[PDB]
Amino acid sequence: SNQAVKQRIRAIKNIGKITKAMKMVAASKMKNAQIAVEQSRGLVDPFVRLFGDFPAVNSNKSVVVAVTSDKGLCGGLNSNITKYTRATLATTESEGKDVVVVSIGDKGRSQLTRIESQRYQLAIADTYKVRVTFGQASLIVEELIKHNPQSYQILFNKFRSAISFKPTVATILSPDLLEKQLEDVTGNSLDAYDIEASHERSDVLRDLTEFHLGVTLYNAMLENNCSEHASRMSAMENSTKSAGEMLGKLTLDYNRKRQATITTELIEIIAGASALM
Amino acid sequence: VGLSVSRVGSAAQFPGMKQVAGTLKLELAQYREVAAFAQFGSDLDAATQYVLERGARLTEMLKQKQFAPIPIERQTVAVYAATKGFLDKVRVQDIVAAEEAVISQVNPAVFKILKANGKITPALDAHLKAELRKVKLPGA
Amino acid sequence: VGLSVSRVGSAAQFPGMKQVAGTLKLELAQYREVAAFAQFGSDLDAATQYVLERGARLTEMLKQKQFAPIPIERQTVAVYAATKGFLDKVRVQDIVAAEEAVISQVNPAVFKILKANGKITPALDAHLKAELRKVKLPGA
Amino acid sequence: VGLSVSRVGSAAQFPGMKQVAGTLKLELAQYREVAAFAQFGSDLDAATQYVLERGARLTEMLKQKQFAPIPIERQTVAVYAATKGFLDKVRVQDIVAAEEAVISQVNPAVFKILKANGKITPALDAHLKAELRKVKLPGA
Amino acid sequence: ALTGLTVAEYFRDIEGQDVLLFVDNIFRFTQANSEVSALLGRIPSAVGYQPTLATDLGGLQERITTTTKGSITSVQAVYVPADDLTDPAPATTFAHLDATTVLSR
Amino acid sequence: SIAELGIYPAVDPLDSTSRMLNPNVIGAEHYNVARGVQKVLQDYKNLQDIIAILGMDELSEEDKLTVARARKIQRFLSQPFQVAEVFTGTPGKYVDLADTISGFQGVLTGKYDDLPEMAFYMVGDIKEVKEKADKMAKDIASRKEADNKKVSEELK
Amino acid sequence: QGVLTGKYDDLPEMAFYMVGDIKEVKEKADKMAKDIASRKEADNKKVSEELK
Amino acid sequence: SIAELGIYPAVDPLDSTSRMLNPNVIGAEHYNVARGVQKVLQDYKNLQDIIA
Amino acid sequence: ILGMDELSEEDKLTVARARKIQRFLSQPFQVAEVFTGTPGKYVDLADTISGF
Amino acid sequence: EAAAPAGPKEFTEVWNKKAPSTLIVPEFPSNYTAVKAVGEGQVHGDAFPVNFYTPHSILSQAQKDTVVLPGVDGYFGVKASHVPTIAQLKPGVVELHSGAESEKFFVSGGFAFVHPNGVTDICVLEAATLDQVDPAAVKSALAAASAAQPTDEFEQAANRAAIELYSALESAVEAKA
Repeated sequence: SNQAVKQRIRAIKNIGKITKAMKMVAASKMKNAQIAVEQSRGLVDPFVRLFGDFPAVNSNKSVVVAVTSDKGLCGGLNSNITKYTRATLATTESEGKDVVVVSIGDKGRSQLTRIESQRYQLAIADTYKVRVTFGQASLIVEELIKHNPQSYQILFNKFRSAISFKPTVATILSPDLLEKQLEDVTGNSLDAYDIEASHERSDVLRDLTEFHLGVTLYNAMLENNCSEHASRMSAMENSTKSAGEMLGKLTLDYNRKRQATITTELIEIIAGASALM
Repeated sequence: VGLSVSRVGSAAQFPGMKQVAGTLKLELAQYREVAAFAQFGSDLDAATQYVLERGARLTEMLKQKQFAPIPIERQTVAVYAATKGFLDKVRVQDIVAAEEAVISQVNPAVFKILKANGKITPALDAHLKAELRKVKLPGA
Repeated sequence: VGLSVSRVGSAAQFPGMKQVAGTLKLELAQYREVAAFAQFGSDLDAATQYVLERGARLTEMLKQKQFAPIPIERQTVAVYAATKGFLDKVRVQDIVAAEEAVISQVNPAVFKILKANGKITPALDAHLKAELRKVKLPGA
Repeated sequence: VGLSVSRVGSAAQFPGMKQVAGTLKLELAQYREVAAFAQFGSDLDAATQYVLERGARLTEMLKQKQFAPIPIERQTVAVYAATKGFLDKVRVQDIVAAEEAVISQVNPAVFKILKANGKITPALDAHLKAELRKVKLPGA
Repeated sequence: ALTGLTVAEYFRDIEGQDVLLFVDNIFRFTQANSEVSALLGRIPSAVGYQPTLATDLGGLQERITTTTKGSITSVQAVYVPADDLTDPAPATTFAHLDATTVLSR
Repeated sequence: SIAELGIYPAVDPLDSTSRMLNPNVIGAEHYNVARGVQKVLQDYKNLQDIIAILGMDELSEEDKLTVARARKIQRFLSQPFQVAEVFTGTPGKYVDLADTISGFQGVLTGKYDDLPEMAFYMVGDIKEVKEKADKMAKDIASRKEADNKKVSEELK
Repeated sequence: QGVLTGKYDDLPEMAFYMVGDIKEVKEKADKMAKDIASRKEADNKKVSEELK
Repeated sequence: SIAELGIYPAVDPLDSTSRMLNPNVIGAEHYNVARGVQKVLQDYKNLQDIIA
Repeated sequence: ILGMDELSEEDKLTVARARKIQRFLSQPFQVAEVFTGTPGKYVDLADTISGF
Repeated sequence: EAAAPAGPKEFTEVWNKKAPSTLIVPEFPSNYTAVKAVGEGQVHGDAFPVNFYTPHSILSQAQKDTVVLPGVDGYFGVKASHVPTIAQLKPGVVELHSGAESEKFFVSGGFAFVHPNGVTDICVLEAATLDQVDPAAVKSALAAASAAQPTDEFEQAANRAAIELYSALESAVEAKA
């Protein structure tokens, strides 16, 4: 009776030591992965400077990825973009078109195969086990060239700060499918550029949008990984506060049961002594 | 260590221990505050892992076998051999030939001078740091 | 405010105060739905930002210094100034200065009407809302 | 089940039940050892998820009504059908109605020979595996 | 503790001064009055303290006051049993304390 | 602890028992709903410390449906009384027996996963949760309704 | 000593359950990896056919 | 707690103590494998906090 | 957990204020001057309020 | 023909109908760029901003007056207002000039943009400055490259890429200035 509350106090006390140690683990990981996010932010800028940013395109096939976390102590990160997945997917699919839903991170393969299972063709995980590299993001992007859609929606959490995480969608338009048509402004906007490459522009743009897919997929899962470590740093501060309020309330519950216990057996001794004396 | 009190304190202890164990309980107090980090794989910013490896070798410096008490001048040297940075920071496969290797290989003159003076003088740690670096352990 | 009840003196309440504190404890009821997880728990929604910046105004309205009890006809005007929205422009730091400026700058003839009639009559809330828009609230 | 023990164990139950309830007391222990690991949802290497599907199908087997006891030959057939196959693709919401197929639609002369023998003979282990595929369970 | 008050009350009532009075571990005043009550065969109160716990403490602390002739100020070291502030010995003592000086390590 | 949530009457559904709750006395349709209400209220109580120390983001997607349904029926067990209308202001609601069994079938099967949790709070029937879910969304659209001016009354 | 120094990580974990000597767990891992290499055939030539 | 895991005899390997557990009595080879088992079992009891 | 670098302008003036408030809460005592050398200070209430 | 204007502000019109108002509008990578291509400027004389990029490091974001890029039809220099150009680069030396000094990064490929607002962008995958390269390891790998002859032309697509990268690296340091 009185020992069950005593070792449950021992449960919540070092859970508050686990979740306080995990918060600084997630904060040290947030600090060293913050400089890689700032460096990868540079290369995504020349491609939206060149190819623009066209989210609401009319496609016949679209590969949408949702970049989730791998370990799931992040507290509201991977569930938020699966809300933002269908809020973006159902916005752009009302034409009876093909849709392939990919997930980076196995917290999406447990979350997207129950809300969109008929359109789920790929699940990628273990991308944060060692580190995120561009060659790893190139092979992930290479499997998105197997299917040949007209757009590539990339759902990820942009690392705004250690407090705020803006969910960001980014689209990559296939060259001879939709990119050459969505730049037509009384002629073309791309005809102002002089191609100084080997073959014709239909092969330069095929090499560029594969580069543009691989660059923004390297940045997406690197932005999302730094948002994973910084939302875990806040979800574990809310766990030490919850396991310190639970421990402070259960200490008073033990102290009331401690005081009632010494009063109870002492009354049992006086009642047995007054029967004899 | 955290729950054991002595209200007389350092005023009734060995002066050769008082200057050495004064930092021993301070590195052990830091080790108790980060003792949850010891069970982790993702290593932190090496100001805490410096505590976590020095502190975990300081608790091994206080282990002792039964029915074999140690003289006081042999204890202050063995804590000087762990608080001043002479620690076994090699891979700790080799424990049995390196724990007792301090008091058995360092020459017995420094135990006579430490017992007679009661204090690690500035003319004594100059040989104590000299004797601690020439520890053999030739079985490795 | 959630645990303190009085179900016998609720029928024995000053009318007018009963008119405006039905809104006060209803707005403080939904203020306790935004209790300690405004953004401290997970996130912020910024649509119920209005009730967080109004329940904090009704909280500061009910604070009171010691040994200074207020007559009931001057309390219900201070709640009519808060529950209707005449202090939304006032920042939360200066509401105890605002309602003290409300009772001082609104003319004292309106307190004799509300005490004698015993309720906020439909003739009175016109002159109350007229007198409540011509007070100089501090800050803002 | 983790707290309810019996001193006799064997030699005081039905010999036919003792073959099929030994792999029920065992396999319900693997269901309780993973129920403290069902908050994460990783369900690695198809082991902690397969026993979570079968152990949940064994607790629903032991559920029964009030004031309607079951004969032991109808009990050792219903748990024959759960520790073995014949219920592997049944949802965990309609196993309580699934035994009414196992009790009624299975030919009731298999209960008379199981009551008179006392154990599940291998001549009867064939017919208990034959007649449990002849029944159509309504779980879909 | 009543012997210490009596020396303090001469300096208050006859000398007319502002006396300080240090009661080292006021809990041990409570604990000793709990032992006297137990040796006299009295039935203990809540957790095991004397039934007269509020009036044996209160008989001590009400003599520590400021009068028209002088004053007695008391600095009482307070021990808290099992770090429980709702224990009846510190909770009865806290009803008399006008200030609190926490010395921290 | 139920009363501190504001749920009135503060009846513990996992501590109140009756000898009448038997399928051969009240019918098998009324009995199966009550045992289903007690099933998801016990399952919500088993998650009460995981939701405390870790939040609802760590639960399964089949257990977050258990939490949201049980948070709905424990508002739907609340009811305004005809003797509490003097100090609460809200009028009392007498709910018939068939309106309770049909109303609690819908939250268990999933017929009312569209409605918010607070629409079930202090309403009589399952008709009244739909009419309160509209009133909670007419009223957030009533912020853009009109600007009320009181003009030309001083000489009336 | 073998489980402590690491001689018997070669054996599965529940092979140590309800045995005697270290030469019984080492042979229970033989039986445990025969019997999981069973349950592979499900077509016929079993006990459930009636004409045997 | 040992019995509810199906381990029999349900002896607590840490809470059990003997006067014969002494290297001057049973030898330093029996003693060190006994303290080695209690070391790895106490380490598992301190790791099961963070495994869950 | 983050560092003194990213502290705000209105959050590192209070750090620089509270660091010297808590230094000015210290005081040398006359009863301790017989073995610490520095003499003790009696601080009036009028000098304590305006000093803080 | 521009009857379908997709865009970031035009994504929000369909998103306010099918997607609920419970979520704020999702962000786009155009909302994080201060520099575009169609709005002219950024030259103001003889300088032009040069953004030299790897996936792992921002190497330059200053303003230069001459950039020499190794295009696949040969080296070419970029002055203040170059013609708008999308130039695919071969392995070679990207050479920056802010004045009398020059930094010589050897790049492995990857494109290079000149934009109609005068800004330029160099987008490579691996850019090593020549002090980080030692020539003793270069043509020992070309000795492993142009000697093995696999008729699988996926491998001599890689071997052709191996030949032109190592041979342009030898003359990158043997033709020192």
